[PDB]
Amino acid sequence: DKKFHGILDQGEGVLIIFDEPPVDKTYEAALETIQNMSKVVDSLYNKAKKLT
Amino acid sequence: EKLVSKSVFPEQANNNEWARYLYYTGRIKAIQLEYSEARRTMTNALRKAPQHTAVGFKQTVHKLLIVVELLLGEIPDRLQFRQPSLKRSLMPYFLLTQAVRTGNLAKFNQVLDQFGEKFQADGTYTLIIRLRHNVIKTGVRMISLSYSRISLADIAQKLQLDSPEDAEFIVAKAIRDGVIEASINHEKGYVQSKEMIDIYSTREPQLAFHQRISFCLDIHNMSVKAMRFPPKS
Amino acid sequence: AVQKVVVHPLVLLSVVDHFNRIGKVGNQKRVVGVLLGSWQKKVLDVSNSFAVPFDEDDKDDSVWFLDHDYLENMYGMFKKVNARERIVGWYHTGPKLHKNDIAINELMKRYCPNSVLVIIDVKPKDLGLPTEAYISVEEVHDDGTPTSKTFEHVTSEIGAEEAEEVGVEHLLRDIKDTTVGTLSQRITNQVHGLKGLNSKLLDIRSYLEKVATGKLPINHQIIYQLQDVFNLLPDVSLQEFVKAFYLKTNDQMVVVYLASLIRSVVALHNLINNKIANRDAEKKEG
Amino acid sequence: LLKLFTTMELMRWSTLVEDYGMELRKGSLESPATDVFGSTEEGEKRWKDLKNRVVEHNIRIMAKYYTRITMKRMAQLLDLSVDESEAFLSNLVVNKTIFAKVDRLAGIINFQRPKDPNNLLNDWSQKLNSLMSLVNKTTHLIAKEEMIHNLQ
Amino acid sequence: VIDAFRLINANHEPRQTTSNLGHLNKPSIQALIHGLNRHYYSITINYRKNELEQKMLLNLHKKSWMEGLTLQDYSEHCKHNESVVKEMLELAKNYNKAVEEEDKMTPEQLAIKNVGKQDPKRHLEEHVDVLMTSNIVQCLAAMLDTVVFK
Amino acid sequence: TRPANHRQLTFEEIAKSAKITVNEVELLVMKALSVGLVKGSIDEVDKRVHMTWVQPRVLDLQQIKGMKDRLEFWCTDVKSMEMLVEHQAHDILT
Repeated sequence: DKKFHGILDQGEGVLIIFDEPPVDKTYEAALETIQNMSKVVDSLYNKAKKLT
Repeated sequence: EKLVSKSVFPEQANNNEWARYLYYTGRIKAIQLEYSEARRTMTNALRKAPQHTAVGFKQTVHKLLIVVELLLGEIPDRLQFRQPSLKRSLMPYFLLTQAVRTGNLAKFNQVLDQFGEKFQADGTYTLIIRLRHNVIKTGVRMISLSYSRISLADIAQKLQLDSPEDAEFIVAKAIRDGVIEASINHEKGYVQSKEMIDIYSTREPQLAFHQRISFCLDIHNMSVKAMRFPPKS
Repeated sequence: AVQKVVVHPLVLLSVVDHFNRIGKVGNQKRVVGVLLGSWQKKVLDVSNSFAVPFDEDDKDDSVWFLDHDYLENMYGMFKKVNARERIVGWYHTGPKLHKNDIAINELMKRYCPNSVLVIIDVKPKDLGLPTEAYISVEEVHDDGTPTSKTFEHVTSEIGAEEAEEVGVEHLLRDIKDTTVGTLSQRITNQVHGLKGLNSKLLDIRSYLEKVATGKLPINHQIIYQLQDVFNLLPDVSLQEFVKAFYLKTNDQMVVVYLASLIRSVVALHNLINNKIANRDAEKKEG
Repeated sequence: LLKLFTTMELMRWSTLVEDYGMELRKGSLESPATDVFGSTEEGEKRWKDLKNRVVEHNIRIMAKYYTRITMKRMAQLLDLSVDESEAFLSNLVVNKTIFAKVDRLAGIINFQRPKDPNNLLNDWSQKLNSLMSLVNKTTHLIAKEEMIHNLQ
Repeated sequence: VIDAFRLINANHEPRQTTSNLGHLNKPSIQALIHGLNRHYYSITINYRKNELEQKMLLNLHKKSWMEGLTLQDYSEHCKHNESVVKEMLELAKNYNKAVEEEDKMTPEQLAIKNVGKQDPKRHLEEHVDVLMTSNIVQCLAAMLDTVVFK
Repeated sequence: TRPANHRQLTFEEIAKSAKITVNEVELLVMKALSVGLVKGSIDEVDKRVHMTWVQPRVLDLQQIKGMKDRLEFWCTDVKSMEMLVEHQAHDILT
């Protein structure tokens, strides 16, 4: 349920506790921008039909 | 091969010519034992082929790609096997991939005997014959992908082989070939898979991004030089 | 204690004019004068200045003369013309500190207790600011024992009002090159910074050569500061530092790559539009 | 006693009780004692609180100096059992007085926070800036020395 | 805006022309209305300078050397990069929307289309320029420091 | 004495040098840090001390000459990088 950041190590009977920055928030924005510009390039492909 | 090695293909060539050249070079490298380069070049060829037309070229490149991927020991994606254009043509190769995945020499021989003539017609019978004997490579790849440390007896049991000596020899061959990143240890008798290195901390991302940055800058420069202002004519 | 000294461009140009006129008169090497200004809670502001008669013997560092009667009269007139400016310090164009400077500062402290000296090099053979600010302070030693009056550095910068900025920009039609982009971010820094660092290190090397050969005696404080510098010099082969450097570089190159992709798509859009326009124009003309 | 508690060095409860144990508790006729540490239950509680203060001071000092220590050594230096030292450190960490991480399996107490790449690069940049400032100051001192010793 | 003047007596031409230097200024309408070339005449202003004046004027804007090599807090740098990329995402959405137009637009309507409305292409170009400058400068400064300081 | 790049002493070495048992090394180093002679940290788990700064001391002329040589190396590196940047970016900065 993500109450605390940690992981269990069975067999050894341990509980590891760590702090994590799971996401960058820059890579995600870059990926979304890449998708949006893929759509833009698709629109450019459509517009280039007038050249033909 | 000699002509390809000694001649430098023009970089400012049409995408169709690039597709043809990539297909032929991949064919040559696949007939020789350069499966990795063949797969790379032929993926590039299929990528560069025209989107709508060139149906036959797409079928040919797809068949060769299926065979070379099977030889390398991977599993081709199933999406290409249901496209309306490449549906009926690739059925024998679909069955071949099925047999390779669920490795069974009975099924493989049945498929080969049935569609023997079409493989000859399409130009992949010899490669399929090679696959028929290097099939186990796929099983070893799946075992390496799944298990972090397995015993040679267990590998023999999973690969339906004879005494673990044959399994050890096969695994050593694969490791030398580079199919699997693992090390054998007979003082205990198990194969241990190597660790996964942190690729980001390495300089590799810098190299990839530099390549792509240079490509984008070249695209912009050439797209600005392509401009024409004609009123002074 | 002063945290910063702001010297307006009019002060610098007035210093240059004073130097030029006294030089045209002849037989002089350094010029001296007063720095009228104002205080802004530990951030000084030097706005105006006026010349003051001054002479010195080139051999004796104890025969110098400054006309404080003229200083007082001209200060009275400048106050009558602009009340908000009060004496703040003195300036001299000598390339480097002279030995009479502490005495002159003691004289000027009777007009400004917190007097600030500003040396303006009117012939700068270097790459950097033309103003150096010093404040007189008592120095207590541990082995040097007698407490002497030494000059302590204070950060100095150049600022301007709106009229002064307008005038300077108008007059700067000598060599104008703004190029605020990567070009200026490469010339105003990087190259300039490395050249200045090389100059400072060369000065330190010259002093160390003189000390080692025996022209100058040893200064334990300078040697200690050099030890601290060489200790601060970091190590760049540590695995942790290398890994962090690679991580940050990868992030920066990600952003750069995305920007370049945007640029390429915009260029393609422009090419398509231009080709459409040219084809349409040719069709219409036909 | 004030100097002992202000100096940043380890102190021992046994040594404190030996030296100041009687002066601050029973007192002497020349300097009478105070009700701070009397024989009543209030005084007993205050004595226990002083012991806890000594332990906290020791932990703070061994956190100012020390990147990693073992639990056995921390107990040996605090004059308490391993369990008691662990409880004390855990209470301090929970109350947020000091930063510590206990690796019970290895018995290690880590006093250094995680180092982000941003933090490492910022430290390197700060070192470079300090180096440049020191170079400038050294140049100023050199100029002063040359002025003083060069004219003659 | 500065000019120099002198008067004309009650007389003919006020001055003699032995060159083109005088007739290069195109006197302003306001000065002509208020009496230029009728009660007074202008004189060209020139800004001859000496070497030291030139050098000081050029040196005014020069910054300290350490400022050039000084880096920039990496937390702040990353935050700025993140903010600009997040903005570029929405700008890319709007750019996709705008590209679909420009075909259903009158040749005159296009000019007034960008009046009171954001221009995704222009903003994307500006953001690209700022990001490229900042990141290139930071990387180059980092490498230069890495070598210079041991 | 130890070079700047290692500057990572060990408990046994300190004990041998100062003629004290390994146990008192921690207290000795802590007293040094408290007084302000040296700056660093103590890692009991690995039994090491990471010294990052020792107090300045008076140096003789041979050591001054060594400092001069180190400055020579540093200045050579600075000049090399300045020349590299100038040559490579002459196109944008003329």
